[PDB]
Amino acid sequence: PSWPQILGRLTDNRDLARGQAAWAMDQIMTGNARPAQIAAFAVAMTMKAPTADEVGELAGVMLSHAHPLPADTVPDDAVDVVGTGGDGVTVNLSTMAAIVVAAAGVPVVKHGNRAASSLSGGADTLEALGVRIDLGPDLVARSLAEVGIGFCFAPRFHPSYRHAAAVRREIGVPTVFNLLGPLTNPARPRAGLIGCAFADLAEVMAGVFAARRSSVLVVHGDDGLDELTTTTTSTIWRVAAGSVDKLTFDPAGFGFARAQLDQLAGGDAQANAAAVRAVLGGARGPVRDAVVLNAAGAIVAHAGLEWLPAWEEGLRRASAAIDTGAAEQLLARWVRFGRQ
Amino acid sequence: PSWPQILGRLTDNRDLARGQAAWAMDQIMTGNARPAQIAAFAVAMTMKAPTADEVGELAGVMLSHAHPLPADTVPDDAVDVVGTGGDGVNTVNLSTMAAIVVAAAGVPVVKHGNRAASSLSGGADTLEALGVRIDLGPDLVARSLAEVGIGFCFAPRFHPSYRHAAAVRREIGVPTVFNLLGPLTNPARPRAGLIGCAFADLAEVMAGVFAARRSSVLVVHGDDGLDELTTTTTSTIWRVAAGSVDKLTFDPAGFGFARAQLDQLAGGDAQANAAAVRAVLGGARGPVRDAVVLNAAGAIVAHAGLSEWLPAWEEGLRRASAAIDTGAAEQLLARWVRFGRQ
Ligand SMILES: Cc1ccc(C(=O)O)c(Nc2c(C)cccc2S(C)(=O)=O)c1
Ligand SMILES: O=P(O)(O)OC[C@H]1O[C@H](OP(=O)(O)OP(=O)(O)O)[C@H](O)[C@@H]1O
Ligand SMILES: O=P(O)(O)OC[C@H]1O[C@H](OP(=O)(O)OP(=O)(O)O)[C@H](O)[C@@H]1O
Ligand SMILES: [Mg+2]
Ligand SMILES: [Mg+2]
Ligand SMILES: [Mg+2]
Ligand SMILES: [Mg+2]
Repeated sequence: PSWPQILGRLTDNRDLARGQAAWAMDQIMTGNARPAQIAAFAVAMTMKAPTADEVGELAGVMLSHAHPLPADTVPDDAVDVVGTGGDGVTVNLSTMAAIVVAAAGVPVVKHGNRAASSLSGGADTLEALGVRIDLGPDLVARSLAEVGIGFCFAPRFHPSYRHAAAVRREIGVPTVFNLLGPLTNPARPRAGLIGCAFADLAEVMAGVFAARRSSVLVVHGDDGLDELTTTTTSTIWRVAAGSVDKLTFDPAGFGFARAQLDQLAGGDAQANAAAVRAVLGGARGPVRDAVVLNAAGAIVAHAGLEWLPAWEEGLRRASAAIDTGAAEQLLARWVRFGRQ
Repeated sequence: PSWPQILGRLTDNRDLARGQAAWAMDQIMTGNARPAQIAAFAVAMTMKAPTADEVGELAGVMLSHAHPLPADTVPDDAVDVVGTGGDGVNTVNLSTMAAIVVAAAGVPVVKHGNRAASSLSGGADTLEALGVRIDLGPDLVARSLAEVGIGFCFAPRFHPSYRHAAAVRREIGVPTVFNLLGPLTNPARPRAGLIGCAFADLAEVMAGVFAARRSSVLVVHGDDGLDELTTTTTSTIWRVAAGSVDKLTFDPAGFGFARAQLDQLAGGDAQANAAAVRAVLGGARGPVRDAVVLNAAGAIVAHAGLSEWLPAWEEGLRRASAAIDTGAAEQLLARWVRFGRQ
């Protein structure tokens, strides 16, 4: 195996052989790959049109180098709530959804990161709320048990990935690496709500989760958002029993009104943090509807471990988690945990 | 203009706008591009399938940064003989040998060259072994061409700013659009030449660049895989003339050449390849001679195109053969070596 071999096969518009993608990623995750080599592989992989197997191999190598949590500290039915990002458009729907879902009794372990293209990101907003994001495996495990939620800071759990992260910021363009985020949660939850900004690559991610036999809903808003949108219909690749099925989704059937895309606008960590306190404070509006919708999506995924009645219960549990104030309190206990 | 803009448009598989490829190359040449950005741009440009316009812009930027030769020192009918390389076949240095023969036939040759990348010995390496001084500067290369009839432009001496792209090319290994630039960026800027291309899908692109320059060039690719006019089989020739390109297929059998085996054209290190040159110029008959005479003749046909197809090849094959048989080629090499030590 070598760089000329692998890179040459891609430029010829051919799919890689089994195991070649793994080799390339291991060279990167061990510091035996110069930036030039990293960039060439990332671009070539993207333009060739990657397969589920190829992307699956990349994520597998990252997890094998990642810091794991202590044995038997992660529940069997833990869920993730995270997106690829890079939609170009907003408030932190995934982070807000995560708090609600956790408060509803579903164990959540988020694997997030700072912003890359947006004015603010998930981890950035959590830091602005006083949450300690840079905790080690032992403490993340304690947090999950004592609070009901844990946050895995990618740079701390994937320290060997820093070389690849540097190259990404230099080339600046979206690549296959932009898909690896949701696919490399070090806690390894078996369920989650996974957003994808790239419509022509969502089916691929769904394939990767299908191989792991996970219960996941890969979602893409017809308006382009990497979330379950309320401004129009959405596409959903439901993953269950290792089987993917493509379906169109419309929340208007449940009773959600249509919203404009500007009504879901956001800003910096300070402004987005305020949007979190507002929604968790019980404020109604288009932002709330987006959070409840996504939170329900994560609960439907959790249940996958009927279709319509699952959404009804999901929407019901999500709303109640907010209105009782359980979501607001859970956040407070999350902060106090870090200070102790 | 920015890297995200350019790289984004290429990954979406769209052709660039005017000046974008040019902006990209200038950033690389001025040392303002990160190695990762250089690699991303090279690979993206290749997989999209580049156009004659785009490849043309890159070569234009390189030539603008290159060291020029003095004014009115290069004949208007000077020719080049050089290939992309990277054919993956370790052969004797046919372009270099052919270049000497063409020069000896009375056609001024100014050769763009460099050391080997994948092979054991490149043109520059072999010339060094023969005692030829390749490290000459602009003023001295012009003298050589005038006094000897041939001059050698060593790429890194004339293209010092290309060094950033050079280091990246070696780190990634895979061939890209950058592999096409060498034959396209001869600093003497000859209006004719025989250009070898190892990549069949890109040969038509190189011909488009020369056509835009209104040059008389034969872009050649052996159907066996060589970046030369081969003797083992037919060869695909993109005939560039009058701003137009015409794809043709050349068959040496039509001119009484014998089919050879590729192993007969094999080479080795610098010391070995140097000896191979002395053999052919010495008048040794065989498959290597036939290859050199054909490529030499090809360059003469391109030269005549600056002003009939079959009749031109006939005349071309006469002058190439005669250039060796009279010993002019052997004499020109020796005088070339003496010039360096003087
Ligand atoms: C100054 C210069 C200009 C051009 C080239 C080239 O490869 O064409 C070049 N390559 C090169 C050379 C000759 C020697 C050593 C290292 C390199 S590198 C690390 O740059 O590839 C150096
Ligand atoms: O456009 P970007 O610059 O790439 O930002 C998108 C953010 O969303 C992703 O995580 P996550 O979905 O969990 O954050 P979210 O709450 O905003 O959705 C990603 O980690 C980014 O932080
Ligand atoms: O190492 P490679 O990448 O495989 O290329 C072999 C040689 O051919 C090219 O020039 P040129 O055609 O002028 O030299 P030549 O006489 O051998 O043909 C290149 O500059 C190398 O010197
Ligand atoms: Mg998200
Ligand atoms: Mg999003
Ligand atoms: Mg050659
Ligand atoms: Mg060659």
